[PDB]
Amino acid sequence: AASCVLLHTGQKMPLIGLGTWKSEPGQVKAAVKYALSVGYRHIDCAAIYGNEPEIGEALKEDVGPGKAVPREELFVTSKLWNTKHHPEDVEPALRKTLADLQLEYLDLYLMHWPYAFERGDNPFPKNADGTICYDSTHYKETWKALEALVAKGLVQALGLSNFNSRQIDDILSVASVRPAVLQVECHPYLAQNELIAHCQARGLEVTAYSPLGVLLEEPVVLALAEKYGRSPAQILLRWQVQRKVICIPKSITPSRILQNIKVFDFTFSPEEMKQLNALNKNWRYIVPMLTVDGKRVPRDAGHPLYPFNDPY
Repeated sequence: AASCVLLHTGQKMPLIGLGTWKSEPGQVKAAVKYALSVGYRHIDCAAIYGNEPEIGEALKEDVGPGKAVPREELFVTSKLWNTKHHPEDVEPALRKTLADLQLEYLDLYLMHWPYAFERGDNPFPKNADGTICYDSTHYKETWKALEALVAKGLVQALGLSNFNSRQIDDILSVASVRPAVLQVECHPYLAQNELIAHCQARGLEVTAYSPLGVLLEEPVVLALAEKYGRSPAQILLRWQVQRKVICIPKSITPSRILQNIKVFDFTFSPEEMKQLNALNKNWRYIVPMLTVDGKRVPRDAGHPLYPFNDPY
């Protein structure tokens, strides 16, 4: 169904992929198989979603040897969690993911966040006040460890997730392996225009998460929906897709799963792209918060390697 982009690896990555972000372990498999049937060849995963094994079983039923879809035809992404930033922990964390997903290698491996959580197995090390027990590993450090992975042949490409421009450059100045993708929150309210351009200048492809960012209730998006016989969500995805931005919409409902991939047989005119382009408000929803005295406060703003303090 989807068309792809070409990564600096030489790898083709479809523009649409299934997000497993909040997929229940129980509902997930059914989702994987359906999407597989419908034309999907890209699945975005994460050890923190805590559903890899379920995903691994679904895959086990359709990919490979005498199966429906051949491994070589699927693009699988995963991510290193915060508590696994120690150079010594990188490899085993990946191997754990590979076991769970039951794969011999990953296509894209991202570093989930630039900053780390206290070294260990509990994914959310907290103090009794609900505050996070951080760690000081520098991402350049974890980065070098990730490189050993591509060399060993456990992953084909490395990526960054939630990294600012400065961050990207920092890693680049030390890298042997250039990061292929940059995964961030992107939608019409958070267009990420400076960052996409930066990524462009640097040789990174951009993958948008939370593409439907009420964004769905915008007259402009409702007009296009009516104009193209499409849903408000397909419009949002078309904008990104057309913009050459890879989207990973997460869903566990067949009807939406189908719709989500069907954004290639139509195109917006320039006045329309402008229309959508006019919605920007530097509006991020995906920010770790904390409730103190009945007020939501940014949760990791004090961390040295925190990404959202810089303008982009």
